[PDB]
Amino acid sequence: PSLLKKLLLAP
Amino acid sequence: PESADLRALAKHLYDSYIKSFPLTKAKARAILTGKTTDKSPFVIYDMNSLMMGEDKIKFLQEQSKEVAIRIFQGCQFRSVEAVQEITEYAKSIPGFVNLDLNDQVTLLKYGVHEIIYTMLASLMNKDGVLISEGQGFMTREFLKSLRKPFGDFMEPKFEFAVKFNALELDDSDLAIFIAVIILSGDRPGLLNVKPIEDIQDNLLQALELQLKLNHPESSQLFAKLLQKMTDLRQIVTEHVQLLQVIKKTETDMSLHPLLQEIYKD
Ligand SMILES: CCC(C)(c1ccc(O)cc1)c1ccc(O)cc1
Repeated sequence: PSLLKKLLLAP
Repeated sequence: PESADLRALAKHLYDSYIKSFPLTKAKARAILTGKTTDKSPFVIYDMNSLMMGEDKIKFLQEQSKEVAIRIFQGCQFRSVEAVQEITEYAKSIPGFVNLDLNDQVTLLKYGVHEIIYTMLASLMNKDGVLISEGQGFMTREFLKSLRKPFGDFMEPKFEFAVKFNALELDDSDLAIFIAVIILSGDRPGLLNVKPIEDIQDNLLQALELQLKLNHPESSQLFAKLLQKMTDLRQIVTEHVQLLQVIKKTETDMSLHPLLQEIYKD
C-alpha cells in the first residue's frame, strides 16, 4: 500500500 | 553544445518549478520586505492574535484541541500539500518517470522533507514565516512560546533558513538545487543506482553552470550548496527524532496517512 505510488502514477 | 543544453535544462526545471509551486521565493521576499501593492499579511505573535486570525489566513474547524497541537496539525497539512507539489515537480525532471517506480517512491520518501525545509527558508526571515500562501506571518517567537514538546519543533528550520538565505539564491538556483536533491543516487533501498547517478551528474553540471552565470561574484557558491545538502540530512534526522518523541510522549496524536508512510522509513 503506497500513497506515494498513486501520486507518482497520476498525470 | 553541452552548455547550451545545460541552460535549456535549467530553464525547463525553472518553468516546471513555477508550475508546481504557486508561492515562489520572489513573491515571498516581496511580502516579507514590504514591496507588494497587493495587500499585506496578518501577524500571529501571541495567543490572542492567533484567535483573531485563526479562521483568517487558514489553509469543521471545531477541533477543541490545545493550541500547540492545532499549530502542529496545521504544519502536517501544508506538508501534505507540499509532498504533492514536490511529486508533480519530480515527475517533470527529464528521465524521472522512466525510473523504476519503486525507486521513484524511495527518492521521494527520503527527499520530500529535505526539499520542504529548503523551500521553507524562502518564506522565512529571522522573525517568522509566511503562512497561508502569503496571507499570514507567524512570528518565530510565537512558535518558541509553545509548550516544550512543540516549542523546539520549528526553531531548527529557522536556524537553517537564516543561514541558507545568506546564500541569496533565486527561483532559478533553487529549481536545479531541488532537482539535484531528489535525484540522489544514495537513497537507502534504491534498486538501480546508476541511472539515478547519471541524471544527478547532468543536474549538478547545470547547477554549477547556473551558479557561475547567475552569481559570478560569489565564488564557491557550489561547494557551499553541496554542504547544505549534507546538512539537510542531519536536520531531517533530528526532525524525525523529535516526531517520535511526540508520538511517544503525546496522546491524541492524529497523523495524516501520507506522512505516516513517508515517516515509516
Ligand atoms: C508555511 C506554513 C508552515 C510554516 C509550515 C510548517 C511546516 C511545514 O513542513 C511546511 C509549512 C505552517 C503552517 C501551518 C501551521 O499551523 C504552522 C506552520
